[PDB]
Amino acid sequence: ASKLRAVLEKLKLSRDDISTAAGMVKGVVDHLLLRLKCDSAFRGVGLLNTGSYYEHVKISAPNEFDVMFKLEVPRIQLEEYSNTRAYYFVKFKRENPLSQFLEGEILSASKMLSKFRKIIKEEINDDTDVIMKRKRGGSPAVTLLISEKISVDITLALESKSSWPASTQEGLRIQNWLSAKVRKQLRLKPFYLVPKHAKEGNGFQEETWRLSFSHIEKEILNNHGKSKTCCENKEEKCCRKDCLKLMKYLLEQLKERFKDKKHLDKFSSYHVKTAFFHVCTQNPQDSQWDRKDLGLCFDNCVTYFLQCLRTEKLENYFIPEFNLFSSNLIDKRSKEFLTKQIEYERNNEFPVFDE
Ligand SMILES: Nc1ncnc2c1ncn2[C@@H]1O[C@H](COP(=O)(O)OP(=O)(O)OP(=O)(O)O)[C@@H](O)[C@H]1O
Ligand SMILES: Cc1oncc1/C(O)=C(\C#N)C(=O)Nc1ccc(S(=O)(=O)c2ccc(Cl)cc2)cc1
Ligand SMILES: [Mg+2]
Ligand SMILES: [Mg+2]
Ligand SMILES: [Zn+2]
Repeated sequence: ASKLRAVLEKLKLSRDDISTAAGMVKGVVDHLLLRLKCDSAFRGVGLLNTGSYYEHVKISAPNEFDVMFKLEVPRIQLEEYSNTRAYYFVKFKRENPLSQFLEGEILSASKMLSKFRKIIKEEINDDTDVIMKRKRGGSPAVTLLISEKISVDITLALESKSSWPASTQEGLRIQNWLSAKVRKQLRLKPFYLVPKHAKEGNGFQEETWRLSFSHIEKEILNNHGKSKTCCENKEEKCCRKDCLKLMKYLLEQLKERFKDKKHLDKFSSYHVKTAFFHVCTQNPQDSQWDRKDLGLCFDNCVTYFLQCLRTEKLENYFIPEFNLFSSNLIDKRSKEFLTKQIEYERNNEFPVFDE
């Protein structure tokens, strides 16, 4: 109620910073797209705006933007890596502009990402000050910082207008919330592959790509009610986005405060985003997200997240057999540690949110 509302007030974005940040991002992104379009291998590149800024659930400051530099790849053939469900080798069906990145029959993610990064790096010294952050192992992101303030994650994304892979067949369980009609329309849209490599023991399988549905996530968050007029008038202001923002802030704050021994380094905002989509599936009616019930609605979000930690299971919303909380990705000790901290917070009405 009052405490949660006070937090949300604190997390609001300034209309001014949104405006200035937008222009800075546009300038940088427009430059890089222009350069990339010169290269024969990136001719068809195009922009897709994704993540929390464009979903209107960015908190505190508009200082982190996410964009896909998408590139259509006709006639694409996938081989699932190691029954991982989310990671794939990319092949082609019988002049391919991507010829140069092939290793045997296979398009190398690492080869193609490296050139992508190169060109952008090579272009970053040309009206604003932009610096490129260190490459994170196995990440799809090329991360820039503008004016020592605004981070922009750029991922290359292959775009396939084929039907989604078989691994997604039982995902996107929105039928009871957003409708069967909408699920069908959504699954007619493209899917993306980004050069995030599957973990291989201590390293990465460096030719693998991973599915991305960032475009669908954005569409859902910006058209998120059972009612088509959800959040379009003062009588239908649900608390869905408020609950996602609080879950994000809860995790951010816990990560900050536990930074001395880095217990929570393996947890990310996408974990709480995923958990939140599952709670939307469980609670499909707008009446289950009434502004008057902010407290209860947030609790529903927290207790589902707690269940996910304790069962060490958090299914990718689109790929059910991809477990974001597997031992492969996050060790048991870390999940047990966050479980305890979230329980403490829940049991004491979130002291971490006190001013
Ligand atoms: N592990 C992942 N699997 C699939 N998609 C992911 C994953 N991590 C991030 N993404 C996609 O990348 C987008 C941007 O990621 P990012 O970490 O910037 O989070 P965000 O949703 O923008 O939230 P915020 O940036 O406020 O923490 C996500 O919204 C999601 O669509
Ligand atoms: C841009 C961008 O624009 N649209 C989407 C998108 C994007 O960032 C992704 C997509 N799709 C995407 O998958 N990101 C992504 C980035 C990093 C990593 S990690 O494994 O390095 C990592 C694990 C845990 C932690 Cl705590 C921190 C890092 C995994 C995925
Ligand atoms: Mg982001
Ligand atoms: Mg990001
Ligand atoms: Zn709403």
